[PDB]
Amino acid sequence: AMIPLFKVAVSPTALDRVAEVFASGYLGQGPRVAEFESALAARLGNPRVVSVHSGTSGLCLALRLLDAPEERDEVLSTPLTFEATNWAILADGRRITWVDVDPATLTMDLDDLERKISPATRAIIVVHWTGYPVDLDRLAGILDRAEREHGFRPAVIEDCAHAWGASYRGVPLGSHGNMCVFSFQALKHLTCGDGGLLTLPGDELHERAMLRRFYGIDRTADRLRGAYDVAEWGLKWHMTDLNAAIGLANLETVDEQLRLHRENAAFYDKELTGVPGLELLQRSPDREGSFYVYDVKVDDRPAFHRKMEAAGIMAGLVSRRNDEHSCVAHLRTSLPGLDSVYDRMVSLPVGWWLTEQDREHVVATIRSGW
Amino acid sequence: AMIPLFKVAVSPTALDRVAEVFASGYLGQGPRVAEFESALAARLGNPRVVSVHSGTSGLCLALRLLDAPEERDEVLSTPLTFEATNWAILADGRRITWVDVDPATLTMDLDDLERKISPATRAIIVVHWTGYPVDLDRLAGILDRAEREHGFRPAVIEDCAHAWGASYRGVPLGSHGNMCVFSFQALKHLTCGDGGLLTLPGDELHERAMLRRFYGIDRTADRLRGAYDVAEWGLKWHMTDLNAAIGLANLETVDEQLRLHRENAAFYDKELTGVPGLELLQRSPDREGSFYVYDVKVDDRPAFHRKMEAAGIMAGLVSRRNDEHSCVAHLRTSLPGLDSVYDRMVSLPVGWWLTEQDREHVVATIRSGW
Repeated sequence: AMIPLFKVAVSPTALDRVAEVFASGYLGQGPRVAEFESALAARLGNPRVVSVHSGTSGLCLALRLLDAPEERDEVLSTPLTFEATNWAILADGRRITWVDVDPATLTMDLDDLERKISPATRAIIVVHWTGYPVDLDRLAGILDRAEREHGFRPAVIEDCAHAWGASYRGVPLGSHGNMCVFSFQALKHLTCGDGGLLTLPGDELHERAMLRRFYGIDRTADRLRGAYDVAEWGLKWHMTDLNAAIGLANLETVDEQLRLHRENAAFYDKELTGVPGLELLQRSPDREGSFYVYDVKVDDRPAFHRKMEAAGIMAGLVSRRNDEHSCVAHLRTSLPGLDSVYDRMVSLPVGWWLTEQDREHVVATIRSGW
Repeated sequence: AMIPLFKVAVSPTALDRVAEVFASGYLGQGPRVAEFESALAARLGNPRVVSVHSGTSGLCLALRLLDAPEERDEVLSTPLTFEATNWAILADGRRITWVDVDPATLTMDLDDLERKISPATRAIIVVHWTGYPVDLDRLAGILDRAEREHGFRPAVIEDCAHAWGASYRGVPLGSHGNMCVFSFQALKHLTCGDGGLLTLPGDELHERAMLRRFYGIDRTADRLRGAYDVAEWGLKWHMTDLNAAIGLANLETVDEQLRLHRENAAFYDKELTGVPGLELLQRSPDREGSFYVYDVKVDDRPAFHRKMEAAGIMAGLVSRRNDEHSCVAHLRTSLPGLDSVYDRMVSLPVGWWLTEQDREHVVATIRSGW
């Protein structure tokens, strides 16, 4: 019985909701999308939420919403993320400038970020990697100083794909003044099969997002009579009712599943300290992460991997560090923080599908040495 | 109740197929996608088919696959199409050069096309508008001459969104040597809810398409150990099993529905002759269209619209001509062919949902004058 690192959480009520969509004969973007958006807005405490096709499409739309001259061609991003984060930048026609990783958190090194903001910086994408939030107040201070130095304030987009339900300093992600993109892909906490959510900090961005997620076409307009105008183009970035229905079905139990992710993480916190050759990540008590996976850093990782495999525990990387891909060989730079942890890091199963017996087995296996 | 211009065709067997996907617990791109691709390949007679998220994503992927220098920044396209065709060009970072419309067919004016091919021409997107195929052999000859003149041969991408099941000179669309993009959006002939198909004329393009439709990530690789390399980036352009299951269910009856589209069109051809103020489009016998809608051209169209509305018949435009949108005001050009028909054209319901009584009602209403 292999314990997986990721698992789909699809409610046995999803079929009932999909049946409703098929029976209605309306499969497009309609009342279920509206219902799902309303439900998400209430949970988030941000009314400005825009459902989208995927987290990836949400990131593409967020970048498209930026108003800055083309000469501002740089987007700052870390390579320790899923490729979507960074390929969205390339698809937006911009150049990636890599920011290092803080070895203590495995999220963006904000000292390195501050050093790399330049007059060419149009945006910064920050990833709440594996569900652990970035220090958003510190980030805001960095931007305050950058604005005072350069005369403009680079936009921040928060990639929240791993961080449904997370909060920082008593405020849910989505409400810290930056655009945020959540993912409802099959393996994420809340799934629509595929889907995402772009949240906006203000009305102008909200209104532009609603338009540009469907070609810039106002869907309330009389399209049969050509009585609409596309002010700004967009693509097919919206969510439809088929996927909103699945999301609605999965909302019922996502909180309990999050609670289990967090309970399991707390168990590992307690039981994996004092293991020679294993280092835990120290998480700050001023925020609440979502633990998409549970990261540790180990000595002799090849032996650790063999140990996990033999014990039927799936353990490893979420992705290859993106700066190593040959498609971006021309963008390589020195990232010593990431270098110092990349051969040590390993993600462990921590999700709702872990029985007490499962999580005990993970801990017992690790404690028997490798 | 009103006779609609478009209607969703979703089989009562779709729920059974979706239940299968949910029961498998695998919602990603997997065995149903493979099954659907195999079925489509057999129908098309082209083994090189790549399922994608939507027709729009198929067009975006096709444009990314092009090999041409940045100074070839021009894509030739007509504005008489759905906005996706042209917004894909803008999202690709290119410049649209509008091509006029042949008033006799409402598809691209190929004389105007040949005049507008230039040293900057990167590609040509041709749209089989409302289901009627473009003269692809003539197009190939134009490109032969362009290649002689410039040394490069601009690529053609065929937008087949309206033309599932269409053929030209005895050969199914998808097999004329150009990349083709089909749409399986809800209102299209064959629907997956959302989905599309990119077909390729050669193996190299096929292999690149299969990689780039999912971030450039080889899905057979060991991602847990970071044992993969992205040679060329992509986005989340693929189709997943939820939508492939719906497409599989809808394959059963799409042929009969197509037969009805064609039968209804033939009925209109026969019964709408000699109507004062109404001009039919003359279609060539060397090809077989799919009649997404049935186009005519009328005098005093505002009165014609009021007549249709009062009779409970939905009639009008599929889209506003795209060159009128303010987002492309800088690209306006004189298109006298399109100008000569744009205030006259009207699309009529012609699909499988038309009863004999419905189509007789359409004909009787039109023949009674306006």
